[PDB]
Amino acid sequence: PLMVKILDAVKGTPAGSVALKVSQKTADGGWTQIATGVTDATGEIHNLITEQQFPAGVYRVEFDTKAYWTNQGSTPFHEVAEVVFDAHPEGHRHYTLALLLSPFSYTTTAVVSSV
Amino acid sequence: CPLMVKILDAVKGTPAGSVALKVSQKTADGGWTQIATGVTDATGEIHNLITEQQFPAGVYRVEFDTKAYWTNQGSTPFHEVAEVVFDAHPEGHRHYTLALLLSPFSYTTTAVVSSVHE
Amino acid sequence: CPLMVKILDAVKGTPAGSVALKVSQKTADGGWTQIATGVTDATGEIHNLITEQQFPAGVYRVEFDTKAYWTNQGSTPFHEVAEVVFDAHPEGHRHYTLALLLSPFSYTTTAVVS
Amino acid sequence: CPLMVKILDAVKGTPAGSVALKVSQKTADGGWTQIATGVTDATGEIHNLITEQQFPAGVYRVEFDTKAYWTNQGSTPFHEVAEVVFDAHPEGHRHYTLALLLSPFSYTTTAVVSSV
Repeated sequence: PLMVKILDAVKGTPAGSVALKVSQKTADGGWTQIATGVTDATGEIHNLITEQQFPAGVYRVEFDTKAYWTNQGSTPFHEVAEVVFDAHPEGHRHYTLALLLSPFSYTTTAVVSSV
Repeated sequence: CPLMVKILDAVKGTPAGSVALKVSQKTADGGWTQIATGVTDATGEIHNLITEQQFPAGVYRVEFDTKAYWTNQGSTPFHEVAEVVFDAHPEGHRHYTLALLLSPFSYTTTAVVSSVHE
Repeated sequence: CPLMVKILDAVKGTPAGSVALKVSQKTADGGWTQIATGVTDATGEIHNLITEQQFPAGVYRVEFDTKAYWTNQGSTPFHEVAEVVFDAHPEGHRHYTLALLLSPFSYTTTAVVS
Repeated sequence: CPLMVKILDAVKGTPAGSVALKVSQKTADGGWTQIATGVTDATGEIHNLITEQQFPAGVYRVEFDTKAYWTNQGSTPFHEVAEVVFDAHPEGHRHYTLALLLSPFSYTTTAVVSSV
């Protein structure tokens, strides 16, 4: 239900080996970690979480973009890239977090399916 | 397919369906010749736009009718068209995906030339 | 003005006015301390957000309340908030401009460091 | 000034200096006529590109030589050129700023319309 697609805007290829963590907002406004992972060579993470593990609520996906740029030989601006959103996964609704990376800029977009 | 597109609507958070586009190749005299037309499906893609034979190295222009798209959505668009002009290097089984992120007053054109990082 | 913002609305093609934001600084023990808050003017900027005195080297977080912006515009947005997190080296009259381009289901954050 | 540009380099985190551009206006037969050329300064801008008299309503094309820009940076660009094509409506003292965010394999073109 949650997918990601990370692209490297310098190389024109997906951003491989990007570390990320998924957190779910708690009642008191805190966070609980539900999953971690690293993108494969296609800039994706398969079976990141499951349907039951992804109920309605506010989620935060943290992408370790600083490490990605360091490993590519660039010095980036951002310490991390965070994507924070309300999820309503009732039925079919799947979420794709697309992320386009440059050393001093990123674009975060979402593709949300209907039912 | 050597040339794919992926168009997204940043207002709705869905792929941009029914976006018309045309692909042209720059000729020897400096002009443009149209080699394909198409319209995106509901996934924001166009399958089998052109074949390998139709896509030798050269300069290509892909023109997307974004103005009509936004007009149909009931919005007010800025651009008359979105144009993506590039020198194609298909050698070494290199395939192109033209990603386009649309907002009425903005678009982002990105190219993906490998399915994997390196 | 060593920390500036420029917020644009990609739907309307105008700066995004009245966007609430807050600036925090990372502290010794890893938490965050809020050092300023503001609301963008009609030009999508906030003048005199912080002073050089308030902006020593360190990690900073600028949180933009984009959800409220879209709700007010009549749009149903994706993000709860837009967060920009970065290490700052202002120690030298070094200017930071955080440019933010907003759409209901997308934003672009870029930095111009002078 | 009715037509301004602002170009940023998303790799370096600075404005993109020395970017060559050409402004053309669409003619009645669907052709183009060149009305101005220029190169961005260190702030990624071009002052006094055209006058209000030279900018009536109509379709304009601004062509940015991004390929040369990236080639000169020692990078490998995707795009052969960046073109921004739009119908200008400057009536009621509306001015345009063409913002352009450049990366070797991606760019973002946005417009800011202001009553200045």
